[PDB]
Amino acid sequence: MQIFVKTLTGKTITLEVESSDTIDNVKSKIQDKEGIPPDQQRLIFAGKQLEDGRTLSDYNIQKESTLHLVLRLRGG
Amino acid sequence: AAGEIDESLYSRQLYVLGKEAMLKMQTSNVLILGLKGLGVEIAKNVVLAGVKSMTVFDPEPVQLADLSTQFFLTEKDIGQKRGDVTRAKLAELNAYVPVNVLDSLDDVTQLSQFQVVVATDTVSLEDKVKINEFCHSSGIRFISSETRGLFGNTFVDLGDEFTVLDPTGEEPRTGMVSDIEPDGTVTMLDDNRHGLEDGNFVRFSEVEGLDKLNDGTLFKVEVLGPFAFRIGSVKEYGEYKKGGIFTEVKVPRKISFKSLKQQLSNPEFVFSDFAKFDRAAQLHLGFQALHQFAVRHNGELPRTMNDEDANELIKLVTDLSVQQPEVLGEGVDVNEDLIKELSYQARGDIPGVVAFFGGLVAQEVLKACSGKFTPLKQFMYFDSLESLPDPKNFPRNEKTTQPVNSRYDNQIAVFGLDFQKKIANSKVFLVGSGAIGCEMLKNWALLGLGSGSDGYIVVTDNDSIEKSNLNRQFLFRPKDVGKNKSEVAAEAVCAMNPDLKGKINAKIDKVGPETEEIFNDSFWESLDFVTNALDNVDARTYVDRRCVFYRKPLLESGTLGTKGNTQVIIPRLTESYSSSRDPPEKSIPLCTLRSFPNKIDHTIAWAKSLFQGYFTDSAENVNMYLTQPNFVEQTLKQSGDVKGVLESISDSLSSKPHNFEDCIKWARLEFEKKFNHDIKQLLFNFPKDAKTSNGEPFWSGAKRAPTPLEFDIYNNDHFHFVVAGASLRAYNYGIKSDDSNSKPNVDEYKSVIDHMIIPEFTPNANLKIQVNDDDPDDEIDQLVSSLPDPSTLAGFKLEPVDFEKDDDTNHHIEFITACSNCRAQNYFIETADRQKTKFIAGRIIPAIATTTSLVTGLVNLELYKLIDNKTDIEQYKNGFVNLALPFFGFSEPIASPKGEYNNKKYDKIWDRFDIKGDIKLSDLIEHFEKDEGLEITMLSYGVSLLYASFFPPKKLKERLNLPITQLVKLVTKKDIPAHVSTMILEICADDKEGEDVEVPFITIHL
Ligand SMILES: *NS(=O)(=O)OC[C@H]1O[C@@H](n2cnc3c(Nc4cccc(C#C)c4)ncnc32)[C@H](O)[C@@H]1O
Ligand SMILES: [Cl-]
Ligand SMILES: [Cl-]
Ligand SMILES: [Cl-]
Ligand SMILES: [Cl-]
Repeated sequence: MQIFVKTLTGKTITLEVESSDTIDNVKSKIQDKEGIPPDQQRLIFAGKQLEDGRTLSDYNIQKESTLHLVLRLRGG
Repeated sequence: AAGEIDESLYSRQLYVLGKEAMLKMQTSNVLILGLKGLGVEIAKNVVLAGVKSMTVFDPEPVQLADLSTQFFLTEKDIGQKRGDVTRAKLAELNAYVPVNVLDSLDDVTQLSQFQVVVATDTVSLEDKVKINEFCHSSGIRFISSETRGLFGNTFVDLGDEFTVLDPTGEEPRTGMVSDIEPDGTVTMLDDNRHGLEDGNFVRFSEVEGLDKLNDGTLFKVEVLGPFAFRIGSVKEYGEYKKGGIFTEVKVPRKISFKSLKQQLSNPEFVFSDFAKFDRAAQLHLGFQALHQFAVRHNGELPRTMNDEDANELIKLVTDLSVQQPEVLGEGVDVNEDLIKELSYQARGDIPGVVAFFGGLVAQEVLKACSGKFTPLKQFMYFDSLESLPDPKNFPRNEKTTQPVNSRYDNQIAVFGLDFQKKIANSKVFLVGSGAIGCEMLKNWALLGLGSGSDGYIVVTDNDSIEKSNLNRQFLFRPKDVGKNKSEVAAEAVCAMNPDLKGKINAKIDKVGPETEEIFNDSFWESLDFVTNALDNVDARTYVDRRCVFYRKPLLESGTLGTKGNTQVIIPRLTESYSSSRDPPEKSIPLCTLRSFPNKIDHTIAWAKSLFQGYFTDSAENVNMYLTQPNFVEQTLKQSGDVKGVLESISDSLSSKPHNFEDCIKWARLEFEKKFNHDIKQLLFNFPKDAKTSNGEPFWSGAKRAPTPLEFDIYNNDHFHFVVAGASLRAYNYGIKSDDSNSKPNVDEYKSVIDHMIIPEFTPNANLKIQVNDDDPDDEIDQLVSSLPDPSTLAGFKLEPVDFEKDDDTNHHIEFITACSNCRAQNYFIETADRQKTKFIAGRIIPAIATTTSLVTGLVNLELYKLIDNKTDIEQYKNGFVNLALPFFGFSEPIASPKGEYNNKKYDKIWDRFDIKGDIKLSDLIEHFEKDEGLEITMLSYGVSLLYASFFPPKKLKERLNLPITQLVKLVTKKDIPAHVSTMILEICADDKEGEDVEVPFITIHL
């Protein structure tokens, strides 16, 4: 199934996944695409932050679901 | 005198919006209808941003309850018109923006004088539809917004044709190309990512062999993977040979909006929180139902916490869903508790929600004026119902939420009297009194936070107010420049709410390792919670660690341009700030800086460090040498770059200028060295046509073969390199500038330069140059014996430059821009202007008030959850935003990791072993075995090992009887300082089975 990952900059990344895949797995696919190390990735979906060692089905991630890759900012 | 932007005031905003957008904003007149909280918040942000004019309409008389969120009203204004009384305060925010009052709106035709009309909560729905029809049909962009207690919405209609000029505000992607195949498959140089997306467009330069592909034609991108993309057949253009840079171009986009009346019946939603997307249709019905409720009750909203009215609101929503089943969907019921809450809260006026909508709507106003960023299209609803306290602790009913004849009455409408008293009685620490901090203190003044007799606010900031701050630190005025941020902010919010008079303690101390005497145990322990309003990661990490050590909650937030975030850190519950890492800053390889630049960032960094060297470092060094009789001896035994320190001293004291003319000469000769000679040397070692061992050309890709510069005073950069270099050199040596009163005269510099004999370049055949960062790379006695004896220079002092990016008169950015651009010319890199140079050299963070208010609003909706001591992690929301898109997303905090030793669970962040007193080592070891089942195996104080199980008996006999402070003394040879009240010790330990286990740290309370 395809899912989508949108970044805070507006960019849309398409991934090929299966629901049994771990969040670690998804994160390594994002790394292949964007060059972002897994430990620097904050991924949210449906009011939850996706944690290492859990699966897509643990967060109810269906086909076509959009995940958001987010950041902390330092200005203030 | 318009077509130009005041950089000194708008500098930070300018980096977010850009000059074109701001020039359009400066031709736009804006009208706001309604100046309750929401309106004044919108208006403040829009006036700070800089539009051509702002006009406000609110003839309603001020009542006490309006002050809930209207921070420019005072009890003195009661009875007078909101518009009239607010106007002069909005005007003081930005002298460049006239603020007028519209007396009357009976004649709608008045609307035509305006480009953007915003209608707030004070305008009936019926009037909104008329106004919007007038606006839409006549080319006037229209926005509305409403807040009701913890709920809110906004609607945007920019008309039938609106052109977005730039959808995100991101830097265009750029990159180097190593191949373009005949079908248009573009391969990137090496491992450089293009970073594009399907549908982006690009232009090209420097592609040899495909000549017209460089003429500015756009090509649409098809992404092949991270390192390739495709642009359509290029065989018609020629055959690729070498070189190439692609630059992303944002094309315009035309978009179409529908009217309020059409979108009422068929809305297009943007979600404010995807966990809540089901609610956006419910609230859309519910907000319509409020308006129907008002029509049936003579303009009035439902009564606060009133059941009869709530059932009427639910009947009204139920009637809308039966009339329009597609709205919630086939067989989707009305969410009756949700709609009940909407009714119950309808009169509430909550500071955080007003801030969130005020920032969001203000930013939509600026999009409407400029075509910068992607507009909200078209409706967004929001709620922060999680902010409600547990009704077990703070019951909400008609008695507890009733008005009490006070400015807080419409916060009491939501939360009740007792909760509002607890807010008043909170003890809070705010670290930072800049953008977030001003917004924060404004919100806290509106909450009454710390106004109660058991409460207070402490705020601290070491910095003083600078001009560019006035664009987003709304408590400061031009006359406050040079004063202390925290002190001026504290005074401003007491004028907004006198309940805070004498309850805010403004300090001017930095929070850090060096101020633990002021910010001591007693200080931290007294607090209910802490809030950050910071501009750097180190300060954030420091506060986070304190909050962990003292077990206090922390509210964190940040911004970058339109981007922002919130984080809540809750003791014994969540991760802390330090628990996760953020992307570090990219570092430029040293080879690229030294010899092979290809972007302006590289030349700016090189220039910035040349600046540091010529004007700061080499002066500090001279002064240390003339005042430290051991300096030469210390330098030889302890510097990395020894020869360089001693040559800087030698060159600073032999070349001594005697007048300004010598300073001009020195600068011109530096031009020769850096942009002619040094380049020639690099070319001697690697000629233009040189090739690698493989026969490929050496100068390709990232390596661009330079050309030496022939000084030309008519070239802006050459001229300015000599002007700035000379004036700074003069500063260093305390010589009067021929330009310290005046602009520089070209003819005057020219006749000095024209009389100079410039020495010719001689190659030095010995110098190898380092190509990669991997590859590696006695004469000193001569250099030392050449130094003058300091007693020949008694009283001589050089004056080092302290980099100041924000004083246009001091030559700093002038030097760095020119020095950077001259190198840029060497390597055929596009030159940059002062503003951009200042952004990069000065490390300026793009900032704007809209985002600052919105993020601060969201922090203050989390704050309500600290007031109720929520321990359910699922109630809390970390927030992430980008107003450009617009995007809002939220996530529940991550739980603190947990561990176990023996049968004992503990929190790996928040738990520690608290030991009372300067305990003897033996007692400490015995205590751990007897009370925790832990066999201590290593015990450390910072870097010092104090005990270990492998110590032989002789070593243990020296230690076992020592109190911890005396044990630290024995090992480090240093006493613990007297002000230190605690010592953290790290232990390793074995558990009852003899197995190593992780365990918390120890704290010694002295
Ligand atoms: N965003 S802003 O620039 O408008 O406002 C930020 C505001 O915060 C002040 N500020 C920054 N840091 C501190 C600190 N502590 C500190 C600084 C640096 C390093 C470490 C460490 C370890 C700690 N304390 C107080 N105030 C701070 C800025 O002055 C600015 O006004
Ligand atoms: Cl006036
Ligand atoms: Cl009207
Ligand atoms: Cl920094
Ligand atoms: Cl941005």
